[PDB]
Amino acid sequence: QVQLQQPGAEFVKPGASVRMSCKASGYTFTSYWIAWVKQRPGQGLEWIGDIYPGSGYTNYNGKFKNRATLTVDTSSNTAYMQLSSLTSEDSAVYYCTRGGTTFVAEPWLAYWGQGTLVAVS
Amino acid sequence: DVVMTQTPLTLSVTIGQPASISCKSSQSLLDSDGKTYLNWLLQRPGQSPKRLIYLVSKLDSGVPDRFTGSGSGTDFTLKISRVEAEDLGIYYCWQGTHFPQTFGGGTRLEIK
Amino acid sequence: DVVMTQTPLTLSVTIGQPASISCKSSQSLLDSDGKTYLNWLLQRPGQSPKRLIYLVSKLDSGVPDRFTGSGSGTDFTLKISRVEAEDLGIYYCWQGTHFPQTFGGGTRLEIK
Amino acid sequence: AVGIGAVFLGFLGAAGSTMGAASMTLTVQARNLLSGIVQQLTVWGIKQLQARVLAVERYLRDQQLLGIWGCSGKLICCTNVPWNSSWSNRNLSEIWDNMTWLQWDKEISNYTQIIYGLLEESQNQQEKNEQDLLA
Amino acid sequence: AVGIGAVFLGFLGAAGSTMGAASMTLTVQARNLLSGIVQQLTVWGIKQLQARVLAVERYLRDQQLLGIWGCSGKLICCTNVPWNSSWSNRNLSEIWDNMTWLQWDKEISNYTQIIYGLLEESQNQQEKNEQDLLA
Amino acid sequence: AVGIGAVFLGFLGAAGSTMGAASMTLTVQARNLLSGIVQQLTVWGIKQLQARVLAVERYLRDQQLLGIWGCSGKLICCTNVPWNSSWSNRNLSEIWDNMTWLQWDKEISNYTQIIYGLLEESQNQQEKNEQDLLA
Amino acid sequence: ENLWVTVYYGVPVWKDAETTLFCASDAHNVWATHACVPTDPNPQEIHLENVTEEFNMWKNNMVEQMHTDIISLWDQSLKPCVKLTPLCVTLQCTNVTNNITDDMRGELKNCSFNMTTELRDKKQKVYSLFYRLDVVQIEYRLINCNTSACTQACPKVSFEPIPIHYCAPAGFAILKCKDKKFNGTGPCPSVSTVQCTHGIKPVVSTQLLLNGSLAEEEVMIRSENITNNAKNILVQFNTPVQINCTRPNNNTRKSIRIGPGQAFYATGDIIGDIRQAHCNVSKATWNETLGKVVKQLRKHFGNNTIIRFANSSGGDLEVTTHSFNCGGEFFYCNTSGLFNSTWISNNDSITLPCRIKQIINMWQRIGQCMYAPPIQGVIRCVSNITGLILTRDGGSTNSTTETFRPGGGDMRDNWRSELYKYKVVKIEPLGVAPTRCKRRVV
Amino acid sequence: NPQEIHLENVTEEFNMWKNNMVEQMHTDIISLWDQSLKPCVKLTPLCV
Ligand SMILES: *[C@@H]1O[C@H](CO)[C@@H](O[C@@H]2O[C@H](CO)[C@@H](O[C@@H]3O[C@H](CO)[C@@H](O)[C@H](O[C@H]4O[C@H](CO)[C@@H](O)[C@H](O)[C@@H]4O)[C@@H]3O)[C@H](O)[C@H]2NC(C)=O)[C@H](O)[C@H]1NC(C)=O
Ligand SMILES: *[C@@H]1O[C@H](CO)[C@@H](O[C@@H]2O[C@H](CO)[C@@H](O[C@@H]3O[C@H](CO)[C@@H](O)[C@H](O)[C@@H]3O)[C@H](O)[C@H]2NC(C)=O)[C@H](O)[C@H]1NC(C)=O
Ligand SMILES: *[C@@H]1O[C@H](CO)[C@@H](O[C@@H]2O[C@H](CO)[C@@H](O[C@@H]3O[C@H](CO)[C@@H](O)[C@H](O)[C@@H]3O)[C@H](O)[C@H]2NC(C)=O)[C@H](O)[C@H]1NC(C)=O
Ligand SMILES: *[C@@H]1O[C@H](CO)[C@@H](O[C@@H]2O[C@H](CO)[C@@H](O[C@@H]3O[C@H](CO)[C@@H](O)[C@H](O)[C@@H]3O)[C@H](O)[C@H]2NC(C)=O)[C@H](O)[C@H]1NC(C)=O
Ligand SMILES: *[C@@H]1O[C@H](CO)[C@@H](O[C@@H]2O[C@H](CO)[C@@H](O[C@@H]3O[C@H](CO)[C@@H](O)[C@H](O)[C@@H]3O)[C@H](O)[C@H]2NC(C)=O)[C@H](O)[C@H]1NC(C)=O
Ligand SMILES: *[C@@H]1O[C@H](CO)[C@@H](O[C@@H]2O[C@H](CO)[C@@H](O[C@@H]3O[C@H](CO)[C@@H](O)[C@H](O)[C@@H]3O)[C@H](O)[C@H]2NC(C)=O)[C@H](O)[C@H]1NC(C)=O
Ligand SMILES: *[C@@H]1O[C@H](CO)[C@@H](O[C@@H]2O[C@H](CO)[C@@H](O)[C@H](O)[C@H]2NC(C)=O)[C@H](O)[C@H]1NC(C)=O
Ligand SMILES: *[C@@H]1O[C@H](CO)[C@@H](O[C@@H]2O[C@H](CO)[C@@H](O)[C@H](O)[C@H]2NC(C)=O)[C@H](O)[C@H]1NC(C)=O
Ligand SMILES: *[C@@H]1O[C@H](CO)[C@@H](O[C@@H]2O[C@H](CO)[C@@H](O)[C@H](O)[C@H]2NC(C)=O)[C@H](O)[C@H]1NC(C)=O
Ligand SMILES: *[C@@H]1O[C@H](CO)[C@@H](O)[C@H](O)[C@H]1NC(C)=O
Ligand SMILES: *[C@@H]1O[C@H](CO)[C@@H](O)[C@H](O)[C@H]1NC(C)=O
Ligand SMILES: *[C@@H]1O[C@H](CO)[C@@H](O)[C@H](O)[C@H]1NC(C)=O
Ligand SMILES: *[C@@H]1O[C@H](CO)[C@@H](O)[C@H](O)[C@H]1NC(C)=O
Ligand SMILES: *[C@@H]1O[C@H](CO)[C@@H](O)[C@H](O)[C@H]1NC(C)=O
Ligand SMILES: *[C@@H]1O[C@H](CO)[C@@H](O)[C@H](O)[C@H]1NC(C)=O
Ligand SMILES: *[C@@H]1O[C@H](CO)[C@@H](O)[C@H](O)[C@H]1NC(C)=O
Ligand SMILES: *[C@@H]1O[C@H](CO)[C@@H](O)[C@H](O)[C@H]1NC(C)=O
Ligand SMILES: *[C@@H]1O[C@H](CO)[C@@H](O)[C@H](O)[C@H]1NC(C)=O
Ligand SMILES: *[C@@H]1O[C@H](CO)[C@@H](O)[C@H](O)[C@H]1NC(C)=O
Ligand SMILES: *[C@@H]1O[C@H](CO)[C@@H](O)[C@H](O)[C@H]1NC(C)=O
Ligand SMILES: *[C@@H]1O[C@H](CO)[C@@H](O)[C@H](O)[C@H]1NC(C)=O
Ligand SMILES: *[C@@H]1O[C@H](CO)[C@@H](O)[C@H](O)[C@H]1NC(C)=O
Ligand SMILES: *[C@@H]1O[C@H](CO)[C@@H](O)[C@H](O)[C@H]1NC(C)=O
Ligand SMILES: *[C@@H]1O[C@H](CO)[C@@H](O)[C@H](O)[C@H]1NC(C)=O
Ligand SMILES: *[C@@H]1O[C@H](CO)[C@@H](O)[C@H](O)[C@H]1NC(C)=O
Repeated sequence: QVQLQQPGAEFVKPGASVRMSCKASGYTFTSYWIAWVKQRPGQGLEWIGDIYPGSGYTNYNGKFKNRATLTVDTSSNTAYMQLSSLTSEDSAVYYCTRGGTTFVAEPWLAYWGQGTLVAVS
Repeated sequence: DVVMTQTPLTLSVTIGQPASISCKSSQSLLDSDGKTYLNWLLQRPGQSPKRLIYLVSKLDSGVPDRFTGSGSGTDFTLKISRVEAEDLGIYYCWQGTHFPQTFGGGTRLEIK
Repeated sequence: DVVMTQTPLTLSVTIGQPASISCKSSQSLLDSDGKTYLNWLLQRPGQSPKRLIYLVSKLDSGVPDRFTGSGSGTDFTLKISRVEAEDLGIYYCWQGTHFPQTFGGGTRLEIK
Repeated sequence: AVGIGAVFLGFLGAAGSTMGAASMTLTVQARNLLSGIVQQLTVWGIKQLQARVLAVERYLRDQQLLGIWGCSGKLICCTNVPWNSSWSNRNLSEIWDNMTWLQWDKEISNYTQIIYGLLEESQNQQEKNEQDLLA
Repeated sequence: AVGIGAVFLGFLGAAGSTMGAASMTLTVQARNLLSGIVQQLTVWGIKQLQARVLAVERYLRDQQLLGIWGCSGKLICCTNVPWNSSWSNRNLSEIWDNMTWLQWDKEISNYTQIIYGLLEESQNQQEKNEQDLLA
Repeated sequence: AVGIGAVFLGFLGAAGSTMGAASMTLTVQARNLLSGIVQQLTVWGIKQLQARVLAVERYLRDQQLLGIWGCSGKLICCTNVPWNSSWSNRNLSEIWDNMTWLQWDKEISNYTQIIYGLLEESQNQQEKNEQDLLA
Repeated sequence: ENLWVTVYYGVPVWKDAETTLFCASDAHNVWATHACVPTDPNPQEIHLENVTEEFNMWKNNMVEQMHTDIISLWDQSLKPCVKLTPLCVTLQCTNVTNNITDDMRGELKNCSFNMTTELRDKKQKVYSLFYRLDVVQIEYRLINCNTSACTQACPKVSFEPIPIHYCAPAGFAILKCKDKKFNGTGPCPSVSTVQCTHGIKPVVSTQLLLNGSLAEEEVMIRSENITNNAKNILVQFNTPVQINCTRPNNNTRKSIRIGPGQAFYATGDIIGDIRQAHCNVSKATWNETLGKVVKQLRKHFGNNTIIRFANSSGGDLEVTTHSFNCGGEFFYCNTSGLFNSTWISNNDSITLPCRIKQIINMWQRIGQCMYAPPIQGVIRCVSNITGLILTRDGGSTNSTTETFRPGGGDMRDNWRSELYKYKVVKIEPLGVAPTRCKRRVV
Repeated sequence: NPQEIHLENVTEEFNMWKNNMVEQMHTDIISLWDQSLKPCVKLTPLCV
């Protein structure tokens, strides 16, 4: 089964950093795109970013002015994300969703995980 | 960019009635290849997001008979014949042709 | 490549008769400069090869009156009015415009 | 639809894709032939000079070579030269969209000098006709 | 009338003139990128090699860069790519004949990679269209 | 007829033939400016680097020089610039098919910079006219 | 209709070519010397799918390139400090008997000599303590005296290993396999390319690899022709085995001036007890590690064969014993205790009596040498055992009850365990493709 | 012929005490000093 394991919840402090992991299992990690999604309970879904688990090419949303650094590991089949140093109002849950292939790209948002609760306090 | 707005902010429905929800795109989403990759996903209240329609003409696995996706170009719609507890939720229309891959504004289905 | 074939494999002639020999080219040999560099050489039986006609319209030194080279394009011919001991031999038509500079197939003149 | 067969497949990334899909990735390949050593004793002093000169010289040989063929300044350029069909009796669909480029070059590596032996002759000819038309 | 805004204003001489008047002085600038060390132990031996290689490498990077864009071989060349008007909401007369070039590059230096990020895509796209017409 | 005045006359082989017959031998000349040292301590270490860099630098100077003139990418190219007839009052037949090229360059070596002093001006002027038509 | 040719530039093509690489170090020393260009901390590795590539271990020029490269660094770092020409004077030596353990009786030799002082017209009497493996009876002279005299390790320029990154020049690429079952040579269906290799520690050893890069999943036996006993067998573990090494002596350093602005550092007077240097490795971990090695090794040989282990086959001290350079002081150690076992089908440490030789002969180039000054106080070591370099014994009859012994010792094999994945390839951008093309004639 | 050319309608910034030319010359001449001292007699035996 295609599953994207995520940590349960992380409690961080202002001025600190986080290591937002996203495990890949039950498929080939070197082809499918990986993207992150925000699910603020009081707001609609927002596009955070996208990391290509192959060439390492990174793309970032316009509103973010490259505030995050995205890293992946092809050996352990994992993906990582930096914030970097977010603040209080950005305390919500992020979902690491699997995209499609760089050729077809139609199956985007095929599978999701459970997310992780980021509550900086 | 191309915004995704949906007319129904609140949709009051009783069990056993047909529900209507629609979405709009500022610019036509017809891709050069000749397909519309729009996705209609019903985000459950607290559970992981789940897609319901992809390639709006086509439908996803575990087909529910009530859901019938339709629409092209600027107008997108999804008709449900009967309402169930699962139907009660938030629907998002997601474009899949332009950058960024913006989601829908969100239409809420609640009983009042 | 352009092959050089000759109809007469064996040519029986007695002393004092007119001999006829011809050659063919698969493709026309007319060079851009406006000349045909075909050579008609009569290889003696055991001696060094000797040319008889070059630039078939033109003739070589030590002109023999009997030999009269003629022909252009695809057809090449050499008419001999009288037969002498020197005439008995093998003639080769050598193309001189394309690569390789192929020789003729060889026509044998013998008395039977 | 952000995922299109394009540059972000990575440097040398198209080497695993079909020949047809690799055409759009030819720009990410020319960029990584000079840079990489921009930022800077015998050991590592002469070596840096030897490596830099070799990289510069290698790129020049191709730029010169494209110059003689008349294709310089066009990443994808072609001439009016026909080729001996005996080299590869295959259809366009049978070459571009069904096999990778890596094994392709191996088969026709024998005639690399021969096929090069026709490009420059025609380019010089093409100049000669232009001279005739010019005059 | 021997005094015309031209080459004899000097190498880098147009840097004080308006952008429009500096266009005719673009030939005196490309000539002074290679020469100057034509005429000719560790000190000054490796230094000469390091300086010469760097000068050759620097010029080549631009020649290669113009090669990918398809503008190589033309000192003043332009493609069909449009640009986001938000970068500079100014008129032609408000850019060329009323301000120097030196401070112009400072304002637009932010989008140098972005504007470059559109040139090569169009050039490859142009080649693909030529390939379609070619076929 | 395999013997045609062509490349197989040898590198520098056209130096003994007339100028007209030497035009077809201009491709064997550009090939022998870079190669020859492809295959490979102070003595012969620095010398190899000095020789390689000089060969690369010399070739680039001509490539850049042709680039400014706008003839780059074409082995035989000519602009629209006229020339002062006083330099050589000779006919075309009196130049190409009756005299060798070696002694030719000696006579007109005096005006090499002057004749170069007109090529780049026209090329930039050509670009400016294209800019006017462009706009 | 008849197809024509088209010129393609930059299309991905690989040709097997090898050239000179470049060094890069992370943010004085002997390896980096703050000379190699720093490497940015974004090693962009890219996975190439739908591709296979061939790797030729033991033929890679990277191994040869690194072997010659570091030797040049060794010679470069030794030039700028004092030579030890005037230390070959006659040594009137004596035994050490002040609080000496029976195991090291007669190892250290208290010595006195008339070595010169800074002034050219004056002499001085200086006494120093030398190990038995640094002097030879004629009463005594240094071991290296009849051979070329060597310099003294510049005291400040430590030889502590530092990871070094190798990057190829522009126009070349480095490919690394990723399959966890990779043998010494063969296709890998997980080919990837990276401009710079990961950190490679040039740390030295002869028998047990120290601070190496462990395998991915299982113990790997990477070897070329295996039926041939003449070539070494390289083994890489999967879980590190901790190794402890320490020098118990509380040594002190004495500085003696030899000439104008040239000083030599001697040993002694020692303080405290006299105890032999020893290393420690857990018994339970080693037995498990060896058991795993034989399990994988048994897949390449008979299952019923009785695998045995034994110490080296003797020879010169350089190759017969384990060597390392912990703390700047060299140790030659006898590892007979790590191979005394037999395996049939179906307490917390080991005491390894080590040895110290102060005069060092480096790579078997015999014309060179160096001196390592002593270091005050005790020295402690903590390293990881990552593999072994075994050798196959000959004379086996019917290939039954086969045994291996540690050996080899060539420095090339140590790096081969780190450079087996990486190979250098060349880019051939030019190419020709056939299609229906008509050039626009002017 | 040190052709000096005057650029008008321009201003430029100069950072004295940060110029690398000062550093370049300081290290350059020291290399010349060491280079010139190598090829002649050492004075080792004068410390008597
Ligand atoms: C395998 O890797 C491990 C991991 O690092 C490595 O252990 C390291 O050993 C060195 C050497 O002892 C340690 O650094 C030393 O620490 C002591 C005690 O603090 C210091 O006194 C030492 O200083 C001396 O050396 C300096 C130069 O390095 C001199 O400048 C100084 O004046 C002293 O003479 C030295 O800093 C290091 O802490 C450990 N690392 C860890 C993580 O424990 C081991 O040595 C490696 N194996 C081999 C065979 O090298
Ligand atoms: C590596 O090889 C595999 C072989 O299976 C490739 O899988 C195929 O990939 C294509 C596109 O990446 C998939 O989509 C196909 O696209 C073509 C052209 O648009 C279309 O005509 C087909 O109908 C199909 O949609 C295809 O489904 C997939 N599976 C196959 C071919 O069986 C993979 O793409 C290759 N990857 C690389 C990087 O080369
Ligand atoms: C430096 O800046 C001064 C600013 O005053 C410039 O002075 C102006 O220079 C121009 C030409 O050099 C003078 O002539 C003008 O030319 C334009 C275009 O041909 C024409 O339309 C005008 O009617 C005028 O004739 C001008 O009188 C003069 N004074 C001004 C502008 O007040 C000077 O040219 C600049 N020099 C350089 C090298 O940039
Ligand atoms: C070296 O100089 C001699 C000078 O005699 C040259 O001899 C001449 O060479 C030409 C061709 O090589 C011979 O053929 C002539 O060709 C022209 C042009 O096609 C044609 O119009 C003439 O009718 C003639 O056929 C020519 O007979 C010969 N003799 C002369 C000119 O007196 C020789 O060619 C030169 N070689 C080189 C390599 O420069
Ligand atoms: C020798 O082998 C031992 C294992 O027996 C190695 O210990 C391991 O060291 C790594 C770091 O080099 C540890 O990973 C680190 O974990 C921390 C969190 O504790 C994290 O912040 C770091 O980013 C890194 O991931 C690893 O946990 C540790 N394992 C154990 C069991 O201790 C040791 O590093 C090896 N030493 C050498 C020189 O090879
Ligand atoms: C490396 O160390 C090992 C032991 O750690 C050394 O082997 C030891 O050699 C001595 C000398 O022969 C053995 O002592 C004698 O053994 C004989 C055997 O019959 C006995 O009859 C004598 O009474 C005496 O005890 C000692 O047993 C042996 N150690 C073991 C465990 O067997 C080896 O010599 C060392 N090699 C080097 C090069 O340092
Ligand atoms: C290495 O292991 C040996 C063996 O256990 C240790 O030797 C012990 O030394 C202490 C003194 O420090 C004695 O009291 C013990 O009796 C010794 N053990 C045995 C079995 O005799 C040695 O200390 C260890 N060294 C290190 C650095 O770990
Ligand atoms: C090796 O030496 C170390 C230090 O002298 C011993 O102590 C261990 O030290 C590490 C830290 O490097 C700790 O994580 C361990 O918990 C320590 N172990 C104990 C028992 O205290 C270590 O025991 C020695 N191991 C061997 C096999 O000799
Ligand atoms: C390897 O171990 C063997 C143990 O059997 C050693 O053999 C002994 O070696 C000593 C001297 O080294 C001799 O005095 C004994 O007579 C030997 N006994 C036997 C039974 O062989 C051998 O020396 C060791 N060799 C090395 C290189 O460690
Ligand atoms: C066929 O091959 C020959 C050489 O074997 C070559 O001369 C000829 O030009 C080729 N045909 C074409 C059309 O190129
Ligand atoms: C190419 O050449 C090699 C050796 O030169 C030969 O083995 C192979 O058969 C040739 N292939 C073709 C298609 O001519
Ligand atoms: C406007 O800017 C965006 C990025 O901010 C870019 O994607 C777009 O191409 C620009 N518009 C034009 C016409 O280039
Ligand atoms: C350009 O970038 C700099 C710093 O990156 C910033 O201070 C400046 O405001 C930017 N200018 C524009 C026009 O975006
Ligand atoms: C004639 O020579 C003069 C210089 O002596 C030059 O200025 C002029 O341009 C030349 N004529 C032509 C037509 O080039
Ligand atoms: C060319 O210049 C030289 C010296 O500069 C002179 O002797 C010769 O007469 C000049 N020739 C012409 C044709 O001007
Ligand atoms: C010194 O030690 C050696 C070691 O074997 C011994 O032979 C010698 O007799 C000893 N001499 C003295 C004076 O203790
Ligand atoms: C050192 O000099 C003293 C004084 O003459 C002498 O007694 C002694 O034997 C000398 N030692 C050596 C090793 O030459
Ligand atoms: C130096 O002396 C040692 C002492 O035995 C000997 O082994 C070695 O061969 C000698 N070397 C030379 C070069 O004489
Ligand atoms: C690796 O190479 C060896 C030696 O040629 C061979 O026996 C083996 O089958 C290859 N593959 C593996 C997985 O070991
Ligand atoms: C070595 O390899 C050859 C072939 O590569 C093989 O025939 C032989 O059995 C192997 N072993 C020995 C000892 O030669
Ligand atoms: C070595 O011998 C000298 C001379 O007797 C003495 O002063 C010194 O203390 C001795 N050193 C040791 C470690 O015994
Ligand atoms: C090591 O393993 C072997 C395998 O059976 C066993 O015989 C031996 O007793 C073990 N030794 C220790 C110390 O555990
Ligand atoms: C040894 O046993 C294993 C299973 O335990 C088996 O896979 C292997 O083939 C056996 N070895 C031989 C040589 O048959
Ligand atoms: C191996 O260890 C046993 C344990 O007592 C010992 O009897 C035997 O002598 C040892 N053999 C070797 C070669 O070390
Ligand atoms: C060695 O002995 C000296 C004597 O005072 C002492 O100061 C020093 O701490 C000792 N070193 C160690 C490592 O115990």
